[PDB]
Amino acid sequence: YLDRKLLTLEDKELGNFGTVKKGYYQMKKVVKTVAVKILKALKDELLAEANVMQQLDNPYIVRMIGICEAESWMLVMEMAELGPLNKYLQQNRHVKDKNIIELVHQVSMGMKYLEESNFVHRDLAARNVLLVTQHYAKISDFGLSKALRADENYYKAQTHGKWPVKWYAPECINYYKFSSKSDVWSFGVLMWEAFSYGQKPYRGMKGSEVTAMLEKGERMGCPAGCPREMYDLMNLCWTYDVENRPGFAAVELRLRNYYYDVV
Ligand SMILES: Cc1ccc(Nc2nc(N[C@@H]3CCOC[C@@H]3N)ncc2C(N)=O)cc1
Repeated sequence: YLDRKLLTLEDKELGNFGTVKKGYYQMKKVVKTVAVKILKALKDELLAEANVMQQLDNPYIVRMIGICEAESWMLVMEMAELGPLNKYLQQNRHVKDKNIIELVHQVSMGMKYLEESNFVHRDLAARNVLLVTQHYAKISDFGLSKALRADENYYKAQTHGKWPVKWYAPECINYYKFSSKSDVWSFGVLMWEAFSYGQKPYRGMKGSEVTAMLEKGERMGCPAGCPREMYDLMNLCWTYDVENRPGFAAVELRLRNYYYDVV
């Protein structure tokens, strides 16, 4: 646990869990710049999110510093100063396609780690990818994440809150089953987002209309300027049948070979 007197918070909001604030945390002889999730049943969720983060250790996943019991419960994390990927790309339209390939490949490496560790993320979107630099992305926001049982390859949802339906695979919507393959679908949407410079997917559509469109075999179009091979990978990620859709090992390898082949 973290001592509250060693933590200082700026009061400007960076971002229903509550708010995210920037702060500084004195660690031995220095200060560390931190991002802090502040709580506005809900106590258990933050401590659950912290318990998932504590278990993960990978260069493409945000590192948690610790939790802080003070005026409210707080999850203290290493600050990713460039912020959410979607917003960055909205404000930086000059970013080159090789640079976007590099960043989504990094997300796929982090997700391959998550899949090996038998964790489902359940909220994989461009808003939950954080940029440490313009060439270094990290996955964050493990508020819906679950550690799968040793003998199971999906989490069965009981709790039916407000879901990020536009990022969810058909099996999550129709049967409430969330697997790593379900995260691969989300990853496809994240890729569409990245090459669309942070535009919202399925613009102006209700979740129910998105579900109808997908059942017809329809999918989002190729974003302007997107390499063909990356649009193709998006379509593979959006394979309707779970057994036919690739896992993250296959997805990361495809991105890795394509990225390394760029001249
Ligand atoms: C503008 C800005 C800069 C840094 C961050 N940092 C983080 N944000 C989150 N969560 C956010 C919740 C609101 O929606 C956007 C984000 N998903 N989580 C972790 C960090 C971090 N460790 O830096 C947010 C906004």
